[PDB]
Amino acid sequence: NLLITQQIIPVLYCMVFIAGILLNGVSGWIFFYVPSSKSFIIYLKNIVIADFVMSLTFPFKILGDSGLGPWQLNVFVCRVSAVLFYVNMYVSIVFFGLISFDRYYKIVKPLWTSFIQSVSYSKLLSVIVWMLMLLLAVPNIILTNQSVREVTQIKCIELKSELGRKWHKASNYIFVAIFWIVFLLLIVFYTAITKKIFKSHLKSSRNSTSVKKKSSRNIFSIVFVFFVCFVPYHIARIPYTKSQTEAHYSCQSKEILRYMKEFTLLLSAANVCLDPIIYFFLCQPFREILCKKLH
Amino acid sequence: LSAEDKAAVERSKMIDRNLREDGEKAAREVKLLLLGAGESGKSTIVKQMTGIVETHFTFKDLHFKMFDVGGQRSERKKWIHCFEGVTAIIFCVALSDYDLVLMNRMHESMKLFDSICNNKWFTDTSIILFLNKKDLFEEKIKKSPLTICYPEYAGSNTYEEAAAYIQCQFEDLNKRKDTKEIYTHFTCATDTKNVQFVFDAVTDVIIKNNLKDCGLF
Amino acid sequence: LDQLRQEAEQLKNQIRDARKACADATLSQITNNIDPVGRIQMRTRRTLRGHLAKIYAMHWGTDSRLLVSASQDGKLIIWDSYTTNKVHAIPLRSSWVMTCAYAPSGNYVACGGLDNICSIYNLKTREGNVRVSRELAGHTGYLSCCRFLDDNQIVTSSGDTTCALWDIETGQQTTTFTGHTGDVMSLSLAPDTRLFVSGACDASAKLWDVREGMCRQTFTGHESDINAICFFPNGNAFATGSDDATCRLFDLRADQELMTYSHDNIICGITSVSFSKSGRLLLAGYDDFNCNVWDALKADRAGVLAGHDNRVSCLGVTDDGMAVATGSWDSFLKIWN
Amino acid sequence: ASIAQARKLVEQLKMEANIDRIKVSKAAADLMAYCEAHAKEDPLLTPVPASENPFR
Ligand SMILES: NC(=O)C1=CN([C@@H]2O[C@H](COP(=O)(O)OP(=O)(O)OC[C@H]3O[C@@H](n4cnc5c(N)ncnc54)[C@H](O)[C@@H]3O)[C@@H](O)[C@H]2O)C=CC1
Repeated sequence: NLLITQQIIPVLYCMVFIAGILLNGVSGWIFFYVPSSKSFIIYLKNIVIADFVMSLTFPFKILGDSGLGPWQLNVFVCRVSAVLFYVNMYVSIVFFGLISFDRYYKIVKPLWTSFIQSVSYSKLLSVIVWMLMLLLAVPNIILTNQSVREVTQIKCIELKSELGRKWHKASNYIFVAIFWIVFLLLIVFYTAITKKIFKSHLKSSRNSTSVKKKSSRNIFSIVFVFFVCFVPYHIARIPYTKSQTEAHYSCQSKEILRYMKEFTLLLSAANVCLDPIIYFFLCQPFREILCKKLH
Repeated sequence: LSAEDKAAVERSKMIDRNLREDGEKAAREVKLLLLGAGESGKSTIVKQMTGIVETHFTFKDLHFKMFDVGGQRSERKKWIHCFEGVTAIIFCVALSDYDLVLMNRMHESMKLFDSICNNKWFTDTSIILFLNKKDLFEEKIKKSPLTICYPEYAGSNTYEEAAAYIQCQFEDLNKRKDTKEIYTHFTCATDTKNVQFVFDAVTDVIIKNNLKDCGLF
Repeated sequence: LDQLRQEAEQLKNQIRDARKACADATLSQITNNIDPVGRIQMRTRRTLRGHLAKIYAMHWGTDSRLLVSASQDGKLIIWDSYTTNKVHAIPLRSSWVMTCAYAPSGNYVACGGLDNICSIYNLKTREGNVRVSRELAGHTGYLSCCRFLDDNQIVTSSGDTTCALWDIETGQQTTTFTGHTGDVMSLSLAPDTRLFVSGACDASAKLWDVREGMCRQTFTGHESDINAICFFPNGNAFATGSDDATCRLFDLRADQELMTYSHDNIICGITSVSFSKSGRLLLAGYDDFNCNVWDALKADRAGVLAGHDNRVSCLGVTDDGMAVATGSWDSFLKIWN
Repeated sequence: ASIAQARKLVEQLKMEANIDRIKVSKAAADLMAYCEAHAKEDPLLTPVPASENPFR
């Protein structure tokens, strides 16, 4: 409409932008002092970086979606800000998966004994994950530098070449499949961790009941936030990408799909705000350093 | 780098690898600080499982190092912090010592338990409380009433009631019941379930510590 | 009994009267005229990493380059401080060591702790591997400090309220010092190695003649256990850090406390004490995760060495005074210039 | 036991009582003079040039 994606969606983006940038800037301030003694802290550091980059991309959305200085704001949001936001979102998703796998490996102590699994050298795998995500995302900014056919109607795929459009469809499908692989792995690993927590701690005492309840609440919060933020987006990202790169088959579903995609992407972006309260806060060294500095 | 400098860097890297391997091996070990009084059954527990007595034993694929600091006879405050990162503390209390005196022996045992449990270095360290000599305590509870140790005791003068009362009195000394757990076992002579109890307690402690290290508890 | 106690009280009163008589002025007013040292801005040049548990002791080499450190993980690491390289890594039979020493010749390293034994390791073995050369049996209490006095004798203090000079070749206590009432927590050998001061848990420091074996002087004033002690470079004075938040500088010739180094903002105890090469700076490690560099002459806090995430358990200064190495409970050694 | 310890403590106090103590002013002056003499040779009082610094 006119008061949904221009007068409301930008406002919610501004709210999530502030409530994410403040927390993630404080978290980046704290995490520079927190040593990387374990892979969990390394992944939390990378997640802080990704969330800060997403929060930095948010003002471009807010403004360009609401209003243009030149049309350069809108074509730039198509070109630069959106690609960085998406690559950082999927970096955050795969790092959530990596955190899930290390939690499974530590708590469960699986049958992968005699195999190294994921112990140490997590900086290298974090770097190769960033490199794979950027290898997927760079063509989506280099190939989208086409002229603007209509100044006021600027669809992000109209600014894209034949190879550009082919790789846009390929990257979306690949990223949706990557998210679903990470989501299945995360569900499996957290189910296994919850099963490991279910055993033991049979004392009906304050400590045992407290540790079971808190661990289960944290796991349920992690899985629920992951679901609510990302599953609505990626169960509707494939149809929306089909709608973008579409032979003529629709008239108005191309609009309800875009509203659905924008709202589900806002849901996924809300994780920049919901991330410190479920991931960083429970980190013992991070909380200790914050309590030492923030008092 | 020169040949000597290259060799020195290679030697340092070999030392680094050896240190990493040693630390990986040591992080899998369960550290158990053993504490108690003179009348406590620490010796019997050690036998069934100069300054510090170190006992290494493997149970159910877990390697335990139990460190007995008895006989140190020095100020605990100057070296107890050396056990700050200990996995668990096994505190032994002789039940039959309720009627004995050095001040009652069990009162001194309670004072030591409260000092160990409520000091700064063991805020979150779990305590396995062994209540030894349950057979002798049951034999002697029929003649010496528990009132001489706990004048406020009002329950029946039976073994079960008195044992539960003593265990509750020791557990009430915990000032961090929300964070620290006290595992109480009634050890005695010819008891083969003590090491299994320690294994279960340290398994619970290890799961808690893993959850904490994962940012999950 | 009563008569002996009365005589002891009279002797203590006479000692206090003599001390008050010889205290005509104070160190603070004599050093009030001299210019302040300013602000110490020492920076971390090296970070020796590789220890995996709390570091309890360190000791510089007489070459001011090699540096031994002891960790609770049962490791005694000899570092090349210039290049950060690890020259040696000795696996200790007991992981509960709380002290370590470096021989002035550099041929041996001492360690010890809760096992009540001082282990002397030979670094210059012909086989190329470091092996323990001696184990000193004695000290029915935990051994808290050891200081090499040449390559054949060593002074070690323990938690049985006694110190001992051992002959390493024979392994037997040549001399025993049995004046302290509380656990002796620190040692310091004079530059001539003819006297040494020991601070104990009885809030007392004692000066012992190594050759005579008797206590020369006793120094009081601290309100809690003395954890660290160090001679002035002149050897005519020493500094003590204790469980209260104050250091104290005592003088042997005056037999009195010259200076106190305390601050209201400091409430934690003091773990390590060392002087700079000139003795103008007094470096003390604290429980508040820092090191304070005081103007030893002016008692002013000249600077703060910060960068240890846990308690600074030990610190030392090189023989040439180029650097200061501080180990901490965070398993890290930091070298500062 | 107690009598022997008390006698030993009395003897030690007597030995530590009859010693030659110099004035605090003289000892403090000597300490200050030692600090002043070695001020130029202390690398921590004044920063050594990075060329001569082995920890640069
Ligand atoms: N997984 C993915 O989908 C990835 C996509 N990219 C690239 O990022 C770019 C973004 O593509 P899409 O978001 O699918 O295109 P789109 O048509 O959904 O919108 C493009 C971007 O511009 C903004 N925008 C433009 N017009 C808007 C309007 N009327 N209302 C609200 N927002 C508006 C949106 O916030 C969006 O981020 C694409 O060029 C794509 O190649 C890059 C990496 C991964």
